[PDB]
Amino acid sequence: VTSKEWIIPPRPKPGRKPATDTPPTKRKAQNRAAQRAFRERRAARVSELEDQIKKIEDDHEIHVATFKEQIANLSREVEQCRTEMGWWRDRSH
Amino acid sequence: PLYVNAKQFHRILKRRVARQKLEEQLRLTSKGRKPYLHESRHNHAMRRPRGPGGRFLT
Amino acid sequence: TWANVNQGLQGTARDILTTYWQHVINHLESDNHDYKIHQLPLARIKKVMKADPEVKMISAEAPILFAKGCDVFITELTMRAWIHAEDNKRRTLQRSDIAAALSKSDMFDFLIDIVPR
Amino acid sequence: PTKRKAQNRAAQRAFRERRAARVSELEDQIKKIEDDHEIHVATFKEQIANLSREVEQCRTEMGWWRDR
Amino acid sequence: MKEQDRWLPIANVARIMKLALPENAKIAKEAKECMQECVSEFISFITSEASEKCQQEKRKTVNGEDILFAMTSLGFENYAEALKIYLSKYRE
DNA sequence: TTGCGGGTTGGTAATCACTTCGCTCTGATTGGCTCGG
DNA sequence: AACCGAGCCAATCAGAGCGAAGTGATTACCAACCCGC
Ligand SMILES: [Cl-]
Ligand code: NA
Ligand code: NA
Repeated sequence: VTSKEWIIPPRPKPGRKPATDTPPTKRKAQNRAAQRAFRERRAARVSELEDQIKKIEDDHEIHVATFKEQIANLSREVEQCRTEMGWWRDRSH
Repeated sequence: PLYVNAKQFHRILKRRVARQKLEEQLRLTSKGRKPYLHESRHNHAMRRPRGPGGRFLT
Repeated sequence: TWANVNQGLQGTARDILTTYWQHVINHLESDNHDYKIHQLPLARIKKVMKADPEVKMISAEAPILFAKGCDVFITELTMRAWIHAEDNKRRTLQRSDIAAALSKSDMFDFLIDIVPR
Repeated sequence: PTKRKAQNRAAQRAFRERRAARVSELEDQIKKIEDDHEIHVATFKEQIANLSREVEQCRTEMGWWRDR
Repeated sequence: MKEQDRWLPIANVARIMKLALPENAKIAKEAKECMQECVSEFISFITSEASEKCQQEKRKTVNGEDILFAMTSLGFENYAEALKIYLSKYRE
């Protein structure tokens, strides 16, 4: 069973068609540029926050995994030393 | 063994809850189906001009 | 990823199913799809979905996906069930023939309430 | 007319109030997740210390049966 | 909401079965009614897994992408990767 | 007090979508007989 | 031998579709005000 690599095209974003025209004043042009930026900058700090969440979520999963491995390494060391000691104990008498 | 598919199991139990609740709201007493649905088609099925073998025609 | 195709299926019964899914995939990649022409009516698929009072608004897409998805579902099960009938020397597809096919794969474990053991 | 124009406001006001509600929510979700894990990391460090001491005692005993 | 809203039309489900099998075959009225109940659950089953996931993100609209996710989630990888091709040709 | 550039607001505009009700044309319902199975 | 059932059939009419209206969602614009320089 084989298929080609098919990618789902994103559904067309809603809203008001972005103004095709250039404004004929540099003073209202720099306004447009700075306002348009404001709408992206705000919309970005909520978009970038899912990355902050998923960074912590992943960076904390790796540190958890290290401990859960490290305590199991130190748990088997107890279970090793107990039986090893038990041998020396019995072989002493 | 009797261990079922874990991917579905969680959703299978969720459905049993929703599937039971609906059956009561539908006011349906019987578990089995009805012999028919529409009386107009049932009545049209008797009026129905037939042949010797029960096949319909006009 | 494609493990559900020949799940609980061996002999020549494994090839016929894989051959179907390939035919399905090839005609999904190839022919121009009319998203109005459907073997199962779109309107009712939406009703089956909106029968769950947890679901509120449904995109036009989902019914259209289910229409095809159900067509391919029915067709594969009927074929799976049809093998069981020919193995037991029958021309009539019985309820038991379906039941028998549903127990072959753990994919159908959601239907156990519809057809118990 | 005003029946739709002023409604467009009521539905936009809702938009800003929903977006202003999520930005605050997800900011507080970071404080909890980063605190909740600051607990978990402090819990494992408690275990390592105890497991390590438990090893040290048992290694001193096996050391005692060999230290002659 | 009616009672037979929870099922798809039996004659439609049956017609797909007739086509799946040879011309010389026959299909039990019981077997048709079984298939109808099955395919109708297949819908409601996948929908519910897409419904709860949508309520987590707090959407109201259930979109085809949500369906394709719900399919891979409930071990319908084959169906999800097949309908992925249908949705992509639809959306353009 | 000039001028320049960026941020913020509320209000409007625009596009997409989802529902509901109305009209039209369809095709799902329909059972009694046969021969099979 | 005894039984059980699916095909057969083509007209009714309950719904499948279609578009209209409605409302929500979403993105974009702008005039006005603030702030730093
Ligand atoms: Cl082919
Ligand atoms: Na086909
Ligand atoms: Na096709």
